[PDB]
Formats: sequence, structure tokens, C-alpha cells
Amino acid sequence: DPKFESKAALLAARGPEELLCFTERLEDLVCFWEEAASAGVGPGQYSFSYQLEDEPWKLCRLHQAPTARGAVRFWCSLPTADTSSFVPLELRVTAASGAPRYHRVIHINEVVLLDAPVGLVARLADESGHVVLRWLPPPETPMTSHIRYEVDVSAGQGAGSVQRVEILEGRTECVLSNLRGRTRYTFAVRARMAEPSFGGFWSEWSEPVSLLT
Amino acid sequence: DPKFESKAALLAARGPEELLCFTERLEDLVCFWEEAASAGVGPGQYSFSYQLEDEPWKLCRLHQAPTARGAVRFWCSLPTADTSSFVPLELRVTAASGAPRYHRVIHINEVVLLDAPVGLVARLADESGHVVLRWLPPPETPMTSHIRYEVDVSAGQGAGSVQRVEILEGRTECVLSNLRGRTRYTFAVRARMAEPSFGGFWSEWSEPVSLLT
Amino acid sequence: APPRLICDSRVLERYLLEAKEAEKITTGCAEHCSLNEKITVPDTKVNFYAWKRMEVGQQAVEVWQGLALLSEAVLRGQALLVKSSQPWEPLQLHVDKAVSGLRSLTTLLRALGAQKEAISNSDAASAAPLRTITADTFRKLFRVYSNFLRGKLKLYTGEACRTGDR
Repeated sequence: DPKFESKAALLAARGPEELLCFTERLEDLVCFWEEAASAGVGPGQYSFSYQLEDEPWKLCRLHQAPTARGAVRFWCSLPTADTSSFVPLELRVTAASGAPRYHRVIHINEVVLLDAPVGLVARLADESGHVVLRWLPPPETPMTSHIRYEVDVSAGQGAGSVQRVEILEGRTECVLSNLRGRTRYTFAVRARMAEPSFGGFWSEWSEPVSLLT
Repeated sequence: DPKFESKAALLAARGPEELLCFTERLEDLVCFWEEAASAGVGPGQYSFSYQLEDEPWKLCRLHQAPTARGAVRFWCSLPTADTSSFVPLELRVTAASGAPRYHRVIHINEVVLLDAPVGLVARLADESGHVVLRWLPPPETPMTSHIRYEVDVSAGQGAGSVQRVEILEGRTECVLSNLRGRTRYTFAVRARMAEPSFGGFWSEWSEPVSLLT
Repeated sequence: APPRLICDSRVLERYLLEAKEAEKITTGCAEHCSLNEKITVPDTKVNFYAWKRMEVGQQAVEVWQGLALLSEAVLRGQALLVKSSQPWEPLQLHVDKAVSGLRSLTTLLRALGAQKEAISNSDAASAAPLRTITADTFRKLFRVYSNFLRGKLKLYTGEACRTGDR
């Protein structure tokens, strides 16, 4: 599961080796943690329990995996019926001995890691000569009206060293009118949910697009 | 049946031969039709039955009046007590001979027909957005937040077919582009309650406004 | 000021569109969608004439309690579905989204003050339910799910959100 693997890598980086959880399409949730590969007693080594506010404590079958680092990641994918946004989700991981390892309380809508935007295209505006950037939001994702973006624009005489433009949520277009003439530029977009209704971490950058001014 | 007649006319003009039902204030409902069959068709020529889901069958008082070109228009003004939305409404029109004329199931909230929007104001833009259009929701009409619009751009005859633009619900202004210069344009705007809560039909066009480019 | 999260149309709309798809998809049900029993559901009809004339607090009562009954109806549908190797492959996800969505809406409504208002406006003895609507197919269950959220729920939420200070 490349996408999940690569995403769990971002969180491992940005966040803690603690219990990390993230939703991609708001109708899902996976929590996981990595740990110094041991011996036997894999997923059995622990019990992952969760409880959505006002409901009974449930268990979530754990899975073990070979993290492309040399360690082992334990992960659980919440049953879809329990992936409710805006409701306190208490998570708890217990080791074989019965001792608590992790204790978190999250809100699914605040841990979203979106797939990267798709279909990035760059065109020279209508008689303005400006660059108009258009793209599609992460596929199969709801609440697109709440997805803001960040554009990376780089290029120049072997001096292409970026610049970042923040795009309003719901907007999938960006107008650049101060770009240097006769210059081959390269742009890319990344997505993330807008606060305060939502929260999360930057998505992967979209495939790039080059344009000559 | 004043502004009513026009509305009735508007729906018939676009949907002849079938049973058309509509509501203007969600507190009302009128189902009707025109007969290209006269003489012998008395007031007891048809029986109009209806049933709100999980409600007992009921009969509606029919009405008749000379119409169009040598035709008659039958109608039933649903008692307010039974004009409830968000629930299936089965309708059945039967000839005095026990013959089935019409049969339908509709949702009152899905057959709304509003008054046309007003105060349209077409203006030019010192930008590539040629003409900026702004308007007002149909007068006396709540829930404005979910009223959808459609603007029409009329050319300077000789040819100039059309240009239909749909305006997202709630939004009462737009930027028109690709407006050829040296031309007199006329723009009008339509309106209709938007899904998923409502639905219905396009209102009559608003009074037009012209502008030269 | 906008009573947070549910007062954001787009937030509430996510669920309304989910319900529409659920309802739409269950119209091609056939004989593969029986609940094999009568599941009590709320009444979703709204008489706009009577609706706008009743004490606003009563809107709260209707929606909060109706939603509660709805949640129970869907939950029952979920367990009824877990049992058997019965047909209709589409049913599962729509039910899981409904259970999930209803759970979010319930939390969302309370923050809006729906549960508080509903309990007080309903703290005096009244007349027997005198109604009792039910469904025996997933089709009616989902149609009711959509009509309720897009109906009185939306209606109640729209009015309640317009609450500054006076």
C-alpha cells in the first residue's frame, strides 16, 4: 500500500513516533505506530481499543508490516461506520502485559491527509499574458469547498528556487501576474483542509507542470 | 389566477399534454392540465385523488375554465392542511368512466416555481471580465441561500444565437467574458430552488438590461 | 454568531448529498431489499404553513427526537444486514455512512442547542404519539433518511443558526 506507506512516513516525520492517525477521504481512518522490530508476538503483542463518545469500547484488529526503514509498523483501519467527523474518538493501545502504551483523543476531521491535487495545467491568460493555473482537487474527496491549496512556482536562468502562493479554500485556480518574461516556469500544488472546521497536514505535491513565458 | 396564470402559462407552454403541479410558497400546490377535448366533458368528468404517504386517500375539488385555443384547464387547489413537503404525494386523476388519465408521485418541495429575479444591472469592467452582472432574488422569497440562477446573453440579432450561464445557488452576481465589442447585448436571469432540499422549474426571465460593447 | 460547524452549509450538505445518493441507489432495489420486519421511523413531512407558525422551540423537539428515532432505525437496519447472506451489495456502504453521518449530525445538533431545547420544550405531559410510521425495505428507510435531513433538519438548522445577541 504505497500511498499509505508514504503517508505514514510524512507523519512519522512531522508528528511523533506516538500513535498517528489520519483520514484521506473523511470516510476512513487508520492509526498506526512503528517500533523496533522484535520477534514473534507481532499484532498479538498489543490490543487496540477505541471508543467514540457515548458508545461502547470497541477493538480494532491490528496488522503488522515491514516499514521500508527496517522497523515494524502496527496499523488498524477503523470500521467505516465508526469514522464519524466532529465526534471525540478515544484511542488506547495496550501491550501484552496489560500496560498502556498510547492514549489519545482525536477528532477525525482534524487529522486529514489528503491525496495530492490532480490535473495541474498552466495557460497564458486572455490578452493579459498572465499565467493561469488550474487543477483538480484530490479525487473522490468530499468537502472540497474546504480544501485550500499552496502553489509552488519555480524557474529562471538556472535560478529556479521556488516561491509559495496560498490559495483560498474551494478555489482551484491561481493567477500569477508578476512572473518574469521569456522564462520557463515549473509549478505544483499541494492540498490540506482549512481550519477551524477541519485540520490535518499538507498533502503530497501534485505532478508538476512547466510553462514558458 | 393573475401572476398565477402566467406561471401556469409558463409551465404549460413548456409541458403540454401532461399533468403539471407546482408550488410558489411551499404552503400551496396546484395541479392542473388542459384538455384538447371539449364538449361532453362536464365538471364531473374527472375524479382527482391524492395521498400523502402514510395518510388516507383524499379527493380534491376540481375546477374548470375556458383556456388557450378552444381548450379547458382543469385544476385542483390542494387544501393547505395536506400541502406537506418532504414526503411522497401520490396523485391520481380518473375519468368519470373509471379511465386513468394521470398518475404521479411528487414531492411538493420538488415542484417550486418562483417569481423572476429583479433589479438586474449590467455593467462593464476595465478588465478582461467584460461585463459584470448583478441582480436581486425574486421578491418575497425566503431561503435565498439556496436559490439557483441562470443568465442569458442576447446578441445584436442578425444571428447572435445565445449564451446561457448558470450561477451557483445564492450567488447574485457574475463576470461575463468573451463579449464581442461593437455589440449591444441584452441579459436576463432565471431562478429556481436548488437541490438537495428543493427543486422545481425555472422562473420567467427577469426584465432585461442592455449594454453596448 | 454562527453556532459553529453545523451552521456551515457545506458541512451539513455533505450528509444531505450522501442521503440523496443512498435514497437514489435504493430505488433500483427490487426484491433484494426487505428489512424482513417493520422498523419504526420518524415522520418527515413538513407543512410549511403549520411549521412557520409553531413555537420555534418545537422545531427543536421534532428534529432532535426524530433524529434519535432515525439513528435507532438505521442501527437496527445495520444489524439486520449483518445477519444473513441476503442480496443487495450496495446497501452496506450506504448504511455505514448513515450510521456514521447520523452520529456526526447528532453531535452537531446538540452543540446547536437542539437537545437542550427539545428536552425543555418537551418537559410537560402531552398527547400519545398518535402516528407511528414504519418501513420494511431499505428503500423506504433511505428515502426517509434523505427527506428528514434535507427537510425539517435542514429547516430547523437554517433558522437556529441565525442567532446573534438581542
